[PDB]
Amino acid sequence: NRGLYNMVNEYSQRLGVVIAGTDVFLEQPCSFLQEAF
Amino acid sequence: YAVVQPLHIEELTFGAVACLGTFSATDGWRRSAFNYRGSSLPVVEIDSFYSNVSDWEVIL
Amino acid sequence: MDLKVVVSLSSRLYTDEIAKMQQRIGCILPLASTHGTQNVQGLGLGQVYSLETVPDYVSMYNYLSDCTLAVLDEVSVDSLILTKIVPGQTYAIKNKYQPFFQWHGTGSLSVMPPVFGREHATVKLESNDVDIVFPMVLPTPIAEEVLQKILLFNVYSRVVMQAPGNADMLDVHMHLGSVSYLGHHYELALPEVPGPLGLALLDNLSLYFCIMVTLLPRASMRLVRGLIRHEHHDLLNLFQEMVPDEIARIDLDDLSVADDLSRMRVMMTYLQSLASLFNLGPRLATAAYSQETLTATCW
Amino acid sequence: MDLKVVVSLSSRLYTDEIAKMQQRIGCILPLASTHGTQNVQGLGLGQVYSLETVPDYVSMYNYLSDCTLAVLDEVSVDSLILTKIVPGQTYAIKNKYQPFFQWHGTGSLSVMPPVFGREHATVKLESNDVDIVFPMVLPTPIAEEVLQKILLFNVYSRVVMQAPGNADMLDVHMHLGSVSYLGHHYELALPEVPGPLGLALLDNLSLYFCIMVTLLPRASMRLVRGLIRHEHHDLLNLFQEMVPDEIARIDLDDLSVADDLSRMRVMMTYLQSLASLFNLGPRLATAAYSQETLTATCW
Amino acid sequence: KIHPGVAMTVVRTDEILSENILFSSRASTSMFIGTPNVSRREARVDAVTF
Repeated sequence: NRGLYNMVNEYSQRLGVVIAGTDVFLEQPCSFLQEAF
Repeated sequence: YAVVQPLHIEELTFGAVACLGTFSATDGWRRSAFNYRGSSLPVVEIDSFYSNVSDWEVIL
Repeated sequence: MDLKVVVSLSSRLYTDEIAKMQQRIGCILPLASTHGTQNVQGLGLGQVYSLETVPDYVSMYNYLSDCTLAVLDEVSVDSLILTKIVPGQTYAIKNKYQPFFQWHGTGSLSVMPPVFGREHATVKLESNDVDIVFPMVLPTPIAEEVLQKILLFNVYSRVVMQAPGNADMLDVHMHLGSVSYLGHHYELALPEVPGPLGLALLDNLSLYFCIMVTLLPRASMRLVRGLIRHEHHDLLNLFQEMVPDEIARIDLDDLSVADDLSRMRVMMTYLQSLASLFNLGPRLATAAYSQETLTATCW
Repeated sequence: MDLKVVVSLSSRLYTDEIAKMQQRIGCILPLASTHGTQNVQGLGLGQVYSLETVPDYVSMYNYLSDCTLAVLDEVSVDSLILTKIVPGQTYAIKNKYQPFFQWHGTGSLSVMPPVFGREHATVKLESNDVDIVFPMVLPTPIAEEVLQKILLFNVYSRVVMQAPGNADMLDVHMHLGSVSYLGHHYELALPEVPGPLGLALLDNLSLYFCIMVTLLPRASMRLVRGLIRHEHHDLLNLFQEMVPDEIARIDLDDLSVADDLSRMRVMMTYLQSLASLFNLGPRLATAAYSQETLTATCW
Repeated sequence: KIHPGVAMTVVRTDEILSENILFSSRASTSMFIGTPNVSRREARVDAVTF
């Protein structure tokens, strides 16, 4: 949950400090979104 | 170990070994004498030494 | 001639996190990867000492010996720079361990798992959600004494739990509490309770030690009686007398031939591995140590 | 600054056998002297492991520690090029040993004499009237077992005689002869007559065993006395609810920690001296691994 | 084959080998490139390695 909220709010509240860049991967979107198909 | 029943447990240890360092093999050592006014004192001289000390190791 | 391990933090540190680590400026940290670029998790001791899995002494010990050691060079929010440790090189190491133990020039330092509570040893990284736990680094004359007392105390604390009549907890606290070395006395705090089955950071050694000590007298006498030959070591005839009387009287026939080997084969592994633990893995040599500066030129 | 060695063969090797040597590329072998040019009679482990004398493994082990180690690099019709191994350098290494094992990353590897097979270990050079016997390298955990497998045999075979009892001989072989590995089993060659260096090695153990036996603590005995009957663990399954009678005889006296501390104090020193005996040779620390190419990066 | 009074839910993870795409805009990242360095390992009798 911290990871997701951070991706969203960092992208938002940036673009307008240190820009130390978070690395993003798509391997485990079930781990990200807490959903099982 | 002729007489061991008097002293209880502390006298068990006999001696220790350490390693002063490593020098050139295939060269061995040499003989010389100490320079004092007194007498010869034959002495072993080794060259190109590298001191690498080690803690004491018990033997028994 | 360049040895660096640059660790990239995924997220920026708090000002709190910085001052927490600046105090561990020169402390040794074990390193799982030798590559110049490494993950933050690899470097901690948290892999072996975790809230999740029971901490066992040999799990940490076996980990420390097969692990590269590194020294902290510069701590910045963006990344960590760690200086690797390699045999044949001289390094400058500072004393910052939470349990304080005074060092002296020309001593033999030791690396061992932290006997004391994790909070003193570990530093929480809340921004990155990792815990870097620092191994306890000690002079050798103390690291032996501290391990002897805490191990002996554990067996006594469980002895009274099996039976109240056996030993008094008062005398146990008296000898086993205080550690004296080189005119300096340090008090070590023992855990409050033994626990049901396994104490935190203890009893791994104890179960092995107490079985190896009972498997020994039967084995030692079996070895000699089969070992005597016509060319026997001269000292061998001598130390056959050193045994106590009752241990001499044993008959090897009582145990079956299937048992005797498995008692020996079970025992050898404990003894072979037991000896290594006493040695405390990696050993450091110190040249010059200045108490006011708190820095040692170790190699 | 430069480490190398060329082994100049007197006569050209057959087109068949040069092919056999190239398969052994990247394997560690022992060379008697470190020089730019070396003879082939000082290359293999063949002299101390002959076809016409009884093989002593301890003797081979002693020879390995003393002798320099060279990583075989290249084979030609006329030459063998090898690189001597220095104390502080990183060397690539390959896995080609015929009693096959699969290593793990960052796994400490140990060099041994060819216990498993005489034929597997040595490549025959019938062109130059020689055979080159490569040592066997193993992951350290399994190596420590094989050493114990051997030392026990030189005692048990002595203890058990085939003529008096055929059955007893069969049972001892079951534990020592075979080494179990993950989904595999290997047979270990055992010398028919045990007169080799291990008996000498054993004499050094029995000197320590007779010493340690006298300074055993009592509190470590009773903890086993109570735990076996009252609680059940995997470790104490060897002792059933039956307890060995000697310990009840030895442990009758009450407990005093001060007396116990002296005994535990003494025991630590002799376990430290004792370990030197156990390693019995060289170790290789591995820093990486490639499974597909079967190559490590030792150090 | 009688149903006990409690039902179940089962969970299992599966692995895919997948082939991806990567778009990167024009002139997005900037690179600074250096001149390389040579160093010779000592002489081996038949070959030299730099």
